[PDB]
Amino acid sequence: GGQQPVNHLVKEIDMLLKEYLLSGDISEAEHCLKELEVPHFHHELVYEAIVMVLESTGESAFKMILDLLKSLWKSSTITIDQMKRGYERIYNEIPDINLDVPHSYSVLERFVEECFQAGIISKQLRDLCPS
Amino acid sequence: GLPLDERAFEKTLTPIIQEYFEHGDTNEVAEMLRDLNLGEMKSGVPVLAVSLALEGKASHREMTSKLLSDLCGTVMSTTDVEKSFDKLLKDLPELALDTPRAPQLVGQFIARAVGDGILCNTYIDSYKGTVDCVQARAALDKATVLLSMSKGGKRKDSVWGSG
Repeated sequence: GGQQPVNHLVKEIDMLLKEYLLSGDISEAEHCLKELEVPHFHHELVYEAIVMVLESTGESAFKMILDLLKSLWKSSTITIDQMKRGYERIYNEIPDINLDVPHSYSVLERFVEECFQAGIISKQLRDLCPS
Repeated sequence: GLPLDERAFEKTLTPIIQEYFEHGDTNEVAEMLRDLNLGEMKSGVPVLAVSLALEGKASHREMTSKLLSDLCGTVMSTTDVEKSFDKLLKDLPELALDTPRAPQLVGQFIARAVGDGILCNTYIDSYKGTVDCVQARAALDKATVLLSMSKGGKRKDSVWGSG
């Protein structure tokens, strides 16, 4: 006697991407990430956003995607620990996505290069990047 | 059409909708609707149910679409729902002032209606730039934004039983 349990993962992480994709608004995503009580779980979007640029063709992604994380980091929304694990998972997915001959090395390097320059992650993470 | 005695209708529907969100009785609403007997003012009901749900928690919103689907075919024609959305969109500019998240929710209501089949799909196309209101436009944007999401996971939303 009651209602169905609350859903999780589905209709949750996807929302973040969709909102930024069609609409393209910082605050819209801001309030949504702030909606979640788990800050440690903030690493999921971090990873996903990184995957998008690698699977999406167009400068539109790279321009708005990096801006998304940087915007979150503006008010201390994403934690270094979370961002760390987000990138670490990427370095692992690289060989699986590229599957021999990683031509996306240009994107990979520049992306991490910009992130480091932005001052959001130290050299330790950059060292994990195939430089 | 123009609704006669707008406030008198709102005040009367206040408790009706309130009591609905408690245990979710879609039959209660219809039963009472036939009692009132409305024509063009009939679109008011689905609108108010939506407006109140904006103030309440998100859980109460997802339950609103249930009422719509139940009402349509029983006491509301598919064509009537369309008019209700227009009426709602016009009201949007007002509620958007108090609740900044209001328009974002509105988009979900539209997306769900089309997804289930209680609202025309080309409704968004009909409003494809033919809108001078940015508040109403954002609601139309999110409609596709969200429609693109559960379009694949439509049969995986309800599979948890613990109530």
